[PDB]
Amino acid sequence: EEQKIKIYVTKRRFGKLMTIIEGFDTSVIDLKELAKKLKDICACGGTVKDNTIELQGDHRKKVAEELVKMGFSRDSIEIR
Amino acid sequence: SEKEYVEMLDRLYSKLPQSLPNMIILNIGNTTIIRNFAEYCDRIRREDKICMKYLLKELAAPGNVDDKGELVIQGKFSSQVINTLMERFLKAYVECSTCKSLDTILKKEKKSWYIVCLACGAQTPVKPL
Amino acid sequence: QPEVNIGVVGHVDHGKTTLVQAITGIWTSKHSEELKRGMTIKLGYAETNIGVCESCKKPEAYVTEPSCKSCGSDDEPKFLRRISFIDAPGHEVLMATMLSGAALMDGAILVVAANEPFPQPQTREHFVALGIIGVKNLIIVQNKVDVVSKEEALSQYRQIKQFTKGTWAENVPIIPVSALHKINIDSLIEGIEEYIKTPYRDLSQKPVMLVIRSFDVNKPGTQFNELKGGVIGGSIIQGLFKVDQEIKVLPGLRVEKQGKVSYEPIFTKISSIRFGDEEFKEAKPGGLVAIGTYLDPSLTKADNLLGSIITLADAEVPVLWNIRIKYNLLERVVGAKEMLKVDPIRAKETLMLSVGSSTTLGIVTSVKKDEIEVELRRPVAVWSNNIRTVISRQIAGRWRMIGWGLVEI
RNA sequence: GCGGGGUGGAGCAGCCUGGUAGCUCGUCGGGCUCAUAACCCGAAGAUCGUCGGUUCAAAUCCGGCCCCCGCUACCA
Ligand SMILES: Nc1nc2c(ncn2[C@@H]2O[C@H](COP(=O)(O)OP(=O)(O)NP(=O)(O)O)[C@@H](O)[C@H]2O)c(=O)[nH]1
Ligand SMILES: [Mg+2]
Repeated sequence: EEQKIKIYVTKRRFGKLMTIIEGFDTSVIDLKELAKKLKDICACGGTVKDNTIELQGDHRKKVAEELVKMGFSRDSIEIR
Repeated sequence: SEKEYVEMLDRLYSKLPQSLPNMIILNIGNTTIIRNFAEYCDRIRREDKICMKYLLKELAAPGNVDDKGELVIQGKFSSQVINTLMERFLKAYVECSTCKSLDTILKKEKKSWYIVCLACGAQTPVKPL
Repeated sequence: QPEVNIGVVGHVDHGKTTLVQAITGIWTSKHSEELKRGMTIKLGYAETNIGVCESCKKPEAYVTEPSCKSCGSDDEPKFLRRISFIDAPGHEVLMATMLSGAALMDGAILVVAANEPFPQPQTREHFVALGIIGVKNLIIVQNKVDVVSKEEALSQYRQIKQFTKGTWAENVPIIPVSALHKINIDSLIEGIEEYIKTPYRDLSQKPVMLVIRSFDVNKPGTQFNELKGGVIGGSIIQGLFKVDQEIKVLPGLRVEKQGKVSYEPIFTKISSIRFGDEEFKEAKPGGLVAIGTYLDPSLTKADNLLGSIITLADAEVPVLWNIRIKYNLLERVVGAKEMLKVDPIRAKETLMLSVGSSTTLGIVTSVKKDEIEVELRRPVAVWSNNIRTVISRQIAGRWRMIGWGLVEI
């Protein structure tokens, strides 16, 4: 395997700052379903924006931890 | 029961990964003769016809082997070039790719020959010729 | 055709496939290009001929080609049998296939690595799977001794000789090898020529077999005039198939009617029979075969009928949706780096039920002492009453072997 | 051996049609609002991979290597 990822804060609307998740292989990973799952973890709005997922608010640690729970390599994930 | 095993461990260890006799060469008119072409080949587990065929082909000269395992090349060639072409023979048909042992066999099948290491155990496929 | 099915269990990258390569020559390709950067991903396959130097000394007397003049001298070694292997993977997650694979084995060889901490996760996971399913004819092998201190490989032999104690493993011998330089393999052939004996199989029995691969032979571009048939790869266990018999595949393909689900049996004629690269007219247990069929190769491209079984057409076999398992648990989860103690089964839990070659998922409707009733996504054709099964749970994202039992009808 | 690509911190434009380096992630200043966002304007930052060639002028055109990526789709 070899799937890296970046998780960082991204400007958004009301609240403070959104959360951006990128780096998934879109041919293997369905971002729509991933986003739906992540939205339940964070209990916030979100969308698939191009090849990324954008979540409202700061949920960097939450998302990273959930991704590990889902079988993605701990070492492939970077929070910025 | 260790004896059986300890034994086994012994026998494998003794199978792991012999300079090469200097190939004596001379001249007599217009012939180059390898006094020990037989012994030489003998100690690299290779058939004389084979080293002969190869070595000859490269030389582009005729020749056969003594009734006393000697190579008579119908052409007077320089001791040196013989080696140069000989090592090349070793490289391509005797030396293992995996570890370079020179301690090998030479299989043959319909049209695929293989070098078979007695040390590492690997098979370098070679161009049957 | 090969007599018997020997499995090569063990942890990852200890070199299982490599040992198979020193014994047969064959590689498992490592394919899909992915396997080529990774490692064995499908069960690898390979066969070989074992003859013996009567006319000389053992273990070396244990030959591989009709040729004795390798040790002692010439007298064309006498042929004892032709065997087959099943290279599993080693990765903690390919557990579900290796399980599957065992269903075909008649015995095994545990490749431990000489230069890494003895009971490594998967090594154990496997071992206990072996003692659980029934594969009692075992040979442990100490692999990478070509990279260790002459002390190290003996002390490991100790930890091994000590693990192999309370457990069922009396004199499961331990033959240290060097899969890289093919050293000591002949004493391995002597082990496997002693301990992994070739089981009798009554032929008269119902023709029954497990499937673990299937391919579309057809090259990119072969014209329709010579589209070669669909091809089913797997192993026979009881009975014997012959060229031109009428056959069926179970549970077989499911239909779609607006969200409904419905599997049903596929019939065809054995177009052909092949072991290794050589064609035969019949086929009997031990080995993997491949069966040429007359069915649309679409139907068995990538490995579709994986976990399906083939039997006599017009034969009596149940295609269950719900099943009665009798059962037992391990006290630990030998397969996580962590040994956390097995929680008893709660109902409405999803568990992987590994039955035969198949790998199915199912939910728990009943929870008694050692009899639970399971509801399945994909049907299981239960060929016997003796149906061994293996039961797993998604512990931490990755699934894990936790306990077993017997199918019940 | 072919052919694609090295541009502010990251990820992409601009190059065959030579002189104007554009876009998105947060910063800073000023607006809008009763206020926060959003939106708006104004600001920081680039030897454009390197060693040179042609030109008035080279991110741009022609050659020299240095790492980066792919090549006509895989076997009872
Ligand atoms: N030094 C040494 N290296 C070995 C030995 N056996 C295997 N290796 C190395 O170990 C690597 C792993 O080989 P491989 O067979 O793919 O391991 P595997 O266990 O079969 N992979 P998988 O678990 O998925 O089947 C190879 O690169 C090989 O070079 C050995 O005895 N000595
Ligand atoms: Mg492998």
